[PDB]
Amino acid sequence: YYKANVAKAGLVDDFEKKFNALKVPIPEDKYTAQVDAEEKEDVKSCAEFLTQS
Amino acid sequence: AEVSSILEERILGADTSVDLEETGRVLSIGDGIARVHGLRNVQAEEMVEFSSGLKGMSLNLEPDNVGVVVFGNDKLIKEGDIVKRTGAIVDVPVGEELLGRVVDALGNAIDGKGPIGSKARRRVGLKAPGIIPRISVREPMQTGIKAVDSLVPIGRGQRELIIGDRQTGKTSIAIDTIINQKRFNDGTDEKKKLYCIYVAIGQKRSTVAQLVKRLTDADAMKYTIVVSATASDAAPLQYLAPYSGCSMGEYFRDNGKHALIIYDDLSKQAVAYRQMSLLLRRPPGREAYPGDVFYLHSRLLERAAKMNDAFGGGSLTALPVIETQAGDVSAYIPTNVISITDGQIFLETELFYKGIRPAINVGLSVSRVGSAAQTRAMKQVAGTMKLELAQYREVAAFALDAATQQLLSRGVRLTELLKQGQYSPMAIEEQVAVIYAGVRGYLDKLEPSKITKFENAFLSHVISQHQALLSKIRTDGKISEESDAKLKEIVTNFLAGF
Amino acid sequence: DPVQKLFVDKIREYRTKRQTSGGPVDAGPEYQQDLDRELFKLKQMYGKADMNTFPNFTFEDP
Ligand SMILES: Nc1ncnc2c1ncn2[C@@H]1O[C@H](COP(=O)(O)OP(=O)(O)OP(=O)(O)O)[C@@H](O)[C@H]1O
Ligand SMILES: [Mg+2]
Repeated sequence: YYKANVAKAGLVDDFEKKFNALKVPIPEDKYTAQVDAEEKEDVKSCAEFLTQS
Repeated sequence: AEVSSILEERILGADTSVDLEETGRVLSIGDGIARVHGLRNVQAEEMVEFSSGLKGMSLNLEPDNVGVVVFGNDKLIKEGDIVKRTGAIVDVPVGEELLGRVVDALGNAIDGKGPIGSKARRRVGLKAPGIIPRISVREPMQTGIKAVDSLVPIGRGQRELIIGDRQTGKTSIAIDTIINQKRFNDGTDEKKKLYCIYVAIGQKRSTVAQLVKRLTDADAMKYTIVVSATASDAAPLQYLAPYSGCSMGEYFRDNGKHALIIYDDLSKQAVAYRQMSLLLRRPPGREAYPGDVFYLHSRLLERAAKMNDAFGGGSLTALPVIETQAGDVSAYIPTNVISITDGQIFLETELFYKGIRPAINVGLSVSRVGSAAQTRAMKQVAGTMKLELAQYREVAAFALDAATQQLLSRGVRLTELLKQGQYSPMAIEEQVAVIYAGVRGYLDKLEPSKITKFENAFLSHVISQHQALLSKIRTDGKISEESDAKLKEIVTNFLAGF
Repeated sequence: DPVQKLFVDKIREYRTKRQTSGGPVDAGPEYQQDLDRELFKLKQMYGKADMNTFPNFTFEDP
C-alpha cells in the first residue's frame, strides 16, 4: 500500500530493501561480570560458613 | 497527472435534472433567522435550501410567512432571495460508513478524508421507542473507571448523567469510557462490541481536535463517530447536533448492535435553543429559556433504550454532560436533566483539589439499575466496599478506639484505591483484583500514601505472571472458591514482597 | 448528455489545463511563496534528519 501511495516508488523501494537487509545490534553479558560473585558465595555458604557452623 | 483525472471523475457525474420546485422570497433576514414569504406547502421542521446552496429549517409556520433558521452563516442571504423547499424533514446519514469520521451536525464530513458513503438517511426528530419494545437493562457498560464500575455502575440502555462544574473531569470520564471499549471491539463476539458516538456541542474546534487526536492515539476511531457542532457553528446547528448523533446511534440500536452516545454538553444545546427561540420571537420563560426546554431534552434522552430480543436486542446508552455554576445543582437545566436521566455522577471541585480524581462524589452519585448490569465478581466485592465507604463517610470529619480507628483506616485505604489516571481504563477483572486486595484488610498494614504504588505494581505483576487467573475471572464472571483462594495467596505473597 | 454545453465546456477547459500542465500555469509568485512556507513548516514538524536516506544509530549498551 505505502509504495502504492508514493511518487518516487524507487526511493521507498530502496528504503524497504535497505530495511530488509540491515538489522540491529544486541548488547552482551560484559555488564554481567557479576558471574564471578556467585562462585565466591559458594565458599561462604557451602565451604566456610557451612563447615564451621 | 492522476490528480486532474480524479478531478474530472467528479464532473463526469453531475446533477442534470432541473425540476419545477416551490419557492419563496426572503422578506427579512437578520440574526440568523429568515422570514420567507411563499412556500405554501412547506411542512413543519422541514428542510429548505437557499439560493447559495445553504440549508435551513422551517421552524415557524405563521399565516403570513415561514420562519426559517439557517444552518450556517447568514451574511450571504439577502432580501428578495429565493428559498426552495426540499420536501423532506431534516435527516442525517446513518450507517457503519460514518465510523472513524468527524462530521458536523448535519452529517457532512469535516476532516477531509473524502465523503461519507452512507446508503441510508434517518430523520433527526423521530419518536422514542414505545413501552413494549424495551426490556430491563441487563448487560454492564464497562467504563474503566474503578469508582464508576464499582460504586455507580452503568448498564447498556441506561442514561447516566455526568454533572459537575467546569474543569472537574467530565470529558475525561467520557473519553475513558470511549477508549475502554477497544478491548471489546477488538475481540470476536459481537454481543460486547460497543460503537461510540461523541457529540461535541459548543466546544472550540481546538478542544475537539485534541480529543480526536487523543482517540486516534489510543486507536479508538475504528468505532467512534464524532459529531462536532462547535462554538462558531450557527445556533441551529448546535441545537440539532444532539439529535443527529442520537439518530446515528438509533441506527445501531435498531440493527441489533450496541451504541454509546455522549452529549457534551447539553447545557449548551439549551443555550443554542434559547437563542433560536428568542430570535424567532417566541416568548421567553424562566431564565429566558423557552417553555419547551424540558421537552427539548426529554424527547432526546428518551431515545436511549434497550430493545428486547424481538426488536434485535440492540441498545443505546447515553451519557449527557451537564455543567453547573459553582455547584448549584439546583439550577434550571441541571434539575430538568437530573429528573430526566436514570443515574448521576457528581463531580466536585472540592474533591478534585483534595486529590480525589476522578472527583466522583460517591455519596451522592446514584444509579437506579444498581444491582443489575454488574458482573458477579464486581457485585460481590463492590458491595462490601460500598458498605465500608458508607460507614467511613459518617465518621470522617475528625481524625481513638481500635474498632473505629481501623474503620477509618479501611475507609482511607479504599479511598486512595479508587483514584486513577487519564486515558488508562482498566479491565473489569483487574478492577476486581485491586478492589479485592484493598477490601480484604490486606492494605490496612500499608501507609495510605503508598497505596498508589501498590495498586500500580500489583497490576503490573498480575498482568504478566497471573494472566491465567484474570482470564479465568473474566470467562467465568465470578470469584469462585478456587479463584478466591488463588487471589488470597497472590495478594498475601505480593504484599510482603513489596 | 452531449447537450449540457457547460458540462462539455468544463471538460474542455480541464483538457486544456491537462495539456498545458507542463508547469503550473498562472502560478504567480504566491505559488512559490506558499509551497516554500508549508514545506518549511512540514520540515520543522518532522525533523532535520539526513533527508536522503537512513540515518545511523550507534546505540549504547547499558
Ligand atoms: N483522573 C484524573 N487524573 C488526573 N487529572 C485529571 C483527571 N481527570 C481530569 N483531570 C484533569 O482535569 C482537567 C479538566 O479535565 P476535563 O476536560 O475532563 O474536565 P471538563 O469539566 O470536561 O473541562 P471543561 O468542562 O472545561 O471542558 C484536565 O486538564 C485534566 O488534566
Ligand atoms: Mg470538557
